[PDB]
Amino acid sequence: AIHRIRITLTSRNVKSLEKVCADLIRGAKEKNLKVKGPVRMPTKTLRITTRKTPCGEGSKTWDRFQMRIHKRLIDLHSPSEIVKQITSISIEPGVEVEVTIADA
Amino acid sequence: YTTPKKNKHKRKKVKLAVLKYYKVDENGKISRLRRECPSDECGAGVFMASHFDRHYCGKCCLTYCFN
Amino acid sequence: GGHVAQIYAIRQSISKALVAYYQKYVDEASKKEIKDILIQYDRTLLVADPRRCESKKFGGPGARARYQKSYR
Amino acid sequence: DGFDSRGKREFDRHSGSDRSGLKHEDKRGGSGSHNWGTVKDELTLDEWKAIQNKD
Amino acid sequence: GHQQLYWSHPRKFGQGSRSCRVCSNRHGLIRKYGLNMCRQCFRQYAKDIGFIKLD
Amino acid sequence: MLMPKKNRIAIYELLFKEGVMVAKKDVHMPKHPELADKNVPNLHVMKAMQSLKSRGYVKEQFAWRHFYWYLTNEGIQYLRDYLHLPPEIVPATLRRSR
Amino acid sequence: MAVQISKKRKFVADGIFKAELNEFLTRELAEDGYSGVEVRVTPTRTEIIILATRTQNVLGEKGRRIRELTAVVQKRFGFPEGSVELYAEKVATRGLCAIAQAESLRYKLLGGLAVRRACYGVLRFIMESGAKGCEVVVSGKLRGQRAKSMKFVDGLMIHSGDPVNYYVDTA
RNA sequence: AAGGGCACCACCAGGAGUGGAGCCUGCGGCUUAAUUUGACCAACACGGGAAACCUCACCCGGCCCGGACACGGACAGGAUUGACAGAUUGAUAGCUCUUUCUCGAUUCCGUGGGUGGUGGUGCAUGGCCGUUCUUAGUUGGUGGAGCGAUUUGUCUGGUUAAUUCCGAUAACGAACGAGACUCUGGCAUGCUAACUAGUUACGCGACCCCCGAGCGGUCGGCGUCCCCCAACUUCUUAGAGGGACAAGUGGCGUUCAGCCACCCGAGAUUGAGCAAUAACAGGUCUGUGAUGCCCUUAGAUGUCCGGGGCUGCACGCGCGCUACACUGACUGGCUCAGCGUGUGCCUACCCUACGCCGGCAGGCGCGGGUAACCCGUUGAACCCCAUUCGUGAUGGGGAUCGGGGAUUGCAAUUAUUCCCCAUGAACGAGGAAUUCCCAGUAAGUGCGGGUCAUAAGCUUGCGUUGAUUAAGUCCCUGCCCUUUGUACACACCGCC
Ligand SMILES: [Mg+2]
Ligand SMILES: [Mg+2]
Ligand SMILES: [Mg+2]
Repeated sequence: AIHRIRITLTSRNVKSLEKVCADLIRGAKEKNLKVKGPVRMPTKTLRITTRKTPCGEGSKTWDRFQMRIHKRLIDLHSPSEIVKQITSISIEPGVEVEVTIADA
Repeated sequence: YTTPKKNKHKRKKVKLAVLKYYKVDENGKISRLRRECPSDECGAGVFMASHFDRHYCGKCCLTYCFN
Repeated sequence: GGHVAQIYAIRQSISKALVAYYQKYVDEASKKEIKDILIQYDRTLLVADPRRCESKKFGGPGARARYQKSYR
Repeated sequence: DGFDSRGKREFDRHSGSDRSGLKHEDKRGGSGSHNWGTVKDELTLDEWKAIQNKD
Repeated sequence: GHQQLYWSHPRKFGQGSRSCRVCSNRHGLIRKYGLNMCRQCFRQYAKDIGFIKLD
Repeated sequence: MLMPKKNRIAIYELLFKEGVMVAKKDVHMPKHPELADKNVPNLHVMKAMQSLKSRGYVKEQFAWRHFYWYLTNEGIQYLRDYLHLPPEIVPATLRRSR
Repeated sequence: MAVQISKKRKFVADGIFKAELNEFLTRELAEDGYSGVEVRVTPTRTEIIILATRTQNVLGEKGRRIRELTAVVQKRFGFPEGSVELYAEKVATRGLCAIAQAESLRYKLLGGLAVRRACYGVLRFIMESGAKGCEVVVSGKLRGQRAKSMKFVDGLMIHSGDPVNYYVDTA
């Protein structure tokens, strides 16, 4: 054996992250691995507000830069071993994974 | 400008002649008229300098003074 | 929220809970004749207030106020 | 005398340069190389160490 | 001078211990999220990092 | 520049192992991240590489805060006759597996 | 964990690495028709793709420059040996890359071609390759103190709103 | 010059104010060895500029070459490199002097030639940014007027936030900008789900109960993915979708564009981001291994180190903070947030729970957190409820100053910051003038981010409480358009 695995996915764009979640669970459903629905962690918004001008002169304008980090969690809980079963990741650029055993 | 001090004079090395600070006798008998700095890194190759009151190796092989 | 906001969230949720309870379990003929009393008194009892806030802008203390300027 | 006490020009449209003014005057009507055009232009050591120190 | 005063003044903190990872400047430095980049150093490379302007 | 010979040969043989050399623009860094155990600081590295650039044995590129010197063919044979190698040994960037 | 870094600092670090790698390759392969870089990172190894209009110059004789560039980025970013690989790929529709077209314009201007002659030549090339519109602006001083700006436009050009992000290529 | 139109950086009607007072800060001036410097609506809490050192560019001093490379010298009989001691120096800089060693081709000297510079020029430039201007303006094709440059299109008029549309019509069909678009807020008891979010139900508990309440009440008590040992997504999170279009009704209108009122509805005008043709000799060479030219380059305008300065005070001005009080202050109790940060390439600096000591600022152990897992149910302030004060420069105010104690830092004096005890100054609502503003807005009120070893009276956001007046006008101030005049066209900073 009994094993349980968790795959976390981090990305900056929603469309890619949703695609890699979708085909990961789709492959596992066909593979009769029990899958817990992809839970969406709250999005991290890294906000940096600088000043537009490179000098001191101007009318005091500020530029708000924004960065969004989206996080997902997918749990695979099959009665038998899992790591030897599923060995493909099928990732597109901009998506970072981190495999973790459910004990941690 | 108009600096109050005159231009500082940099040290000019003496450009000494050959060392020759060791002598032989009776057709050749080595006698060191200087000291050897006894640090292991220094070795016996280098000779500890002799001053009017202290002995200091050419490397940092310590310094011994006789009072 | 704050004290006032929690108060309005209380009175709104209380008036909503039993009117939805009546709709679920008894006839809505009774629901309609208690709902018309609620809306005729205060519509905020059954309809949330949409206004929340407004973002602050980079030229003044708040959303719309601007910093004092001088000419001389 | 064209500046204030601070040092700013009291006539910013009076060019202080004899070579150039407010307008850009094109040299020779935009001809010559390195110039704005004109209408005419419009139309291994590690193993070596090993064998060295093996003996 | 020699090896005991050329870099003797401590720089484990303060504005002199950090500089622009792009142009070595020591003013208007952004340290948030470990950026270690200028105000102007950053506005040039902001899109390459991924800091998009949404609002 | 007052590089001791053990430092100079260490830099040159590293540059022969790979024709490239990356060094941050920092005179005050006590040790180069590579060849740190040779105890030659980053200052001696940069001044050594600027002399080769002036002589034309190496070509220099500069990113944000890092040099990226690349060994040239004019500097290939100079490094041969300086470190005394026959014309059989080539840098890893010049030849790999062939 | 403790030896790891928070995801907020990790993603910022990835953007910093991409920006510096872009800038270094801009300063290195500019005359080689450098266009852009797409990096695909998997935990086993990182792949860096150099999109350029001329692969046979980005890679040297017998591929010497590729292994030269891989080695010089291993030493900079501290990559494990063999954990980063660089590919050179020729970009289709070279006339639709603003970076490449602006590079070609600088090459002409350094050669001494007239500004009108060079800019009209590149506008014809962009429209020939197929584009709704294009616009080049050359600003600065030539043969005189006073600076000037020349603007060469043709076709459709939008300036405002979100569609500018995915419809306009700028250099 | 005339005529239209628009705008809370214009007014009207008002709200809070500023200017009046003390202080923090930025300019000017004075003084200085230096008090570095840029900038004068669109400069003056701006250069993310809250400077002890660094920063630093300024002043006073003292080291270093980190002057590549080429040529010629001198040189293993020494080109040269460092140095213990004493003086000398601020210095434990062999910086120099007495002193003898050490280093070994790496250097040194000379001639050419580099190189670096927060040195100058933003009126030599790039890029970026600001403003005109977020106003609504701007330009092709074909056709018409014309010999041309050009013009019509792009307009009398109605309408709109908008040359936004409708209508007249030598124009028809378009393009940019506006709009559209992206993000955000507001509704989904509809969908997909969640031990890093929970909620109901149930099982044990802990207490109040007993008048008996008994499927009684409370529990942020423990549990039911401790995977066999409940279900579900309402609350929370985030994806896909829906939803609002002047849609329906009534009235006005060329009965067109549209406008007003009402119903149902979460919403019948949520805020931003982006933003044209061009101009401003607008600001930046002190952001840059952006950069031309000029200056300097070994007694340096390079670079390092030490100290000082950027704070210095007869005065003037700008942004602000705190107040003048009882609509209050003090004391105590009760009691509710949301943005959002968090342990480091260099890089040394994290958020802190819990216990122990002190009154405090603090100190010491034990952990947790690289994070919806820990801080943290962020027990925030205001507010609410009780006490005292009583119109008095008073228990308002907390400037100024003395003494003491901590914290960071190598370094705290010209006080870094904080804490305790002392003094208690003006200020009794502020002239002429002048700023910002239309709904979760102003205003009161705290909290995060940046700056940061120490740091907020600044700024950037967030939440809490939460209004008065108005649905208009060209009167003031400006801006735009049309007509008009022109000897201007570098375009009134003109010409003469
Ligand atoms: Mg728009
Ligand atoms: Mg007191
Ligand atoms: Mg006339």
